[PDB]
Amino acid sequence: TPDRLQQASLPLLSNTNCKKYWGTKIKDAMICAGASGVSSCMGDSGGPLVCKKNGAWTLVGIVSWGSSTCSTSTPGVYARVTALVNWVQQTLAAN
Amino acid sequence: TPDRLQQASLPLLSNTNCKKYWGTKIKDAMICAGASGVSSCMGDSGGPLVCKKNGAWTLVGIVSWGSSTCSTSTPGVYARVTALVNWVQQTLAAN
Amino acid sequence: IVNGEEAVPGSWPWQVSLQDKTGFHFCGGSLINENWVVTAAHCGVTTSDVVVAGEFDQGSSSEKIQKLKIAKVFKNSKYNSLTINNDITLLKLSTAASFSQTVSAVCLPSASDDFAAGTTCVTTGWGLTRY
Amino acid sequence: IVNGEEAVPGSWPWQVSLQDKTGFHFCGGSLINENWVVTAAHCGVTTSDVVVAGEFDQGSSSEKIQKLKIAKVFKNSKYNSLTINNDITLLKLSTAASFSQTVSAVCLPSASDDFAAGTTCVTTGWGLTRY
Amino acid sequence: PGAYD
Amino acid sequence: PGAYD
Amino acid sequence: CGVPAIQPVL
Amino acid sequence: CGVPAIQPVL
Ligand SMILES: CCCCCC
Ligand SMILES: CCCCCC
Ligand SMILES: CCCCCC
Ligand SMILES: CCCCCC
Ligand SMILES: CCCCCC
Ligand SMILES: CCCCCC
Ligand SMILES: CCCCCC
Ligand SMILES: CCCCCC
Ligand SMILES: CCCCCC
Ligand SMILES: CCCCCC
Ligand SMILES: CCCCCC
Ligand SMILES: CCCCCC
Ligand SMILES: CCCCCC
Ligand SMILES: CCCCCC
Repeated sequence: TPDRLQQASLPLLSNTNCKKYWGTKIKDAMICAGASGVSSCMGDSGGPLVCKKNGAWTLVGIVSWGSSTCSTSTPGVYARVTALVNWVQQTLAAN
Repeated sequence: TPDRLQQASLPLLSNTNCKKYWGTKIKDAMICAGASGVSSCMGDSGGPLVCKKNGAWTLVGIVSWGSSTCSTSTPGVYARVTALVNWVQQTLAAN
Repeated sequence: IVNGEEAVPGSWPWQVSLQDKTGFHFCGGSLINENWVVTAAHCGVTTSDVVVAGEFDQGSSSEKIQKLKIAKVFKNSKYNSLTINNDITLLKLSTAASFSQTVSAVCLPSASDDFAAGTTCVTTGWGLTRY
Repeated sequence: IVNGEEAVPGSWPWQVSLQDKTGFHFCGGSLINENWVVTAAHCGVTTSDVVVAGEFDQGSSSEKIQKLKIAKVFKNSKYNSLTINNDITLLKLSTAASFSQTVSAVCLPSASDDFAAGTTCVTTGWGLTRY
Repeated sequence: PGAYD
Repeated sequence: PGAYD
Repeated sequence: CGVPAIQPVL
Repeated sequence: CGVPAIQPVL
């Protein structure tokens, strides 16, 4: 694990395209990114995948799983925040 | 996931032999078993791997990880209880 | 367990079922005494999860199972999530389990106990029977 | 992150570090407000774990980091550990984070927001730089 | 590999 | 695969 | 411990 | 939210 915070920009993929790498493990609550010569790896889990929308950085994905050797030509799998945000709203409001 | 509790007997392997399948991921706090035409799988995690010693069933391993498709010819990896039991003793005594 | 076989109901009385609040079985665990269950740290248990004991068939409603609540989760401080090393967590039940014919403890080994390669042991649980 | 690059200190103010009691970083997480951090449910967080904010270099002792304690862990009840689906957990800090130049929130999307394939986003964290 | 789990 | 993590 | 009242059959 | 006071450089 490196001491100072790392960063990397990477492209989003469609689930269909991601299916070509990961088959049926990719669910609608998952969102892929990478396979671009860069890759999230062990220790990153739980971190953010943000995209800029209207000037602001928006949480689009949560580092989840992917290649066991973190290969940069295979796409990492993140939790798709859009499909989970309603649950987040309900939880904040109730607690 | 099957509704009724399943069971399977399987042999223990040495870490060295297990290294042949899993290389460096196998640590001293891990203990292998299987590769015998049987295999633990997703959902089993946390369960027991017990061996009979002096008439009594003894917790030797905790279902941990292994083949992603639960192949029966590759060994499953369990947490080696002997290396963790002292911690268990300390925790029970203190709480 | 792939290639396993159905066990005799209650013949592994320490085996417990870890289920989240939706009634979903996500991990197994073993009772070491009436207030303590041992499971994998990677199972990521929380206090809202429930420990089920005395269960054989998950689909049966006629079983005298014990739905125990978790008072505190004790994740081994040595647990390495990057390597999944030292994968053990202790759960302290707020509701002490009542032991019986179908609910009891597994024995813990001495740190010095040797378990030889070749030795036939056994494993249980309600995990996938085929991937 | 493999093939990443070092970020500008404090340029991703919502990024937090999840560390167990031994001071070990095991997962990242994002601050969504001063009392809530979002992380992966598989990280298996517990109340003994600590949330670190305002950190850039883990090896530095001269940083004004904020070591926040976790009041309660909120594992999404839809989280499927067999498939790692719906991998999200909310942590409620007992100690409200103080926002500043290096500590602030990321924006959450509307459930309807579309993020097109091809779009360049970014990811951060202190995970392995090479396996 | 894969976590069991 | 492998959990990230 | 380790002695079930209902014996396992393998 | 989403607007750091210290701008990221990529
Ligand atoms: C860091 C992204 C560009 C590709 C480097 C191998
Ligand atoms: C159940 C163990 C024997 C091997 C079956 C394929
Ligand atoms: C416990 C496994 C049931 C049979 C799978 C071949
Ligand atoms: C899941 C419970 C099995 C029976 C022994 C506690
Ligand atoms: C060394 C990183 C943990 C193991 C990932 C396969
Ligand atoms: C046949 C497997 C039994 C494991 C102990 C519950
Ligand atoms: C964040 C990765 C550092 C450089 C690895 C090639
Ligand atoms: C781990 C803390 C990074 C700085 C922003 C909270
Ligand atoms: C369908 C079981 C979960 C995924 C294991 C690769
Ligand atoms: C370049 C990655 C930034 C992710 C948001 C913290
Ligand atoms: C909290 C569950 C972690 C991942 C288990 C597959
Ligand atoms: C509690 C951690 C689960 C496994 C993460 C690699
Ligand atoms: C704790 C009650 C049973 C003791 C013998 C296994
Ligand atoms: C919540 C303080 C900062 C608001 C603009 C990002």
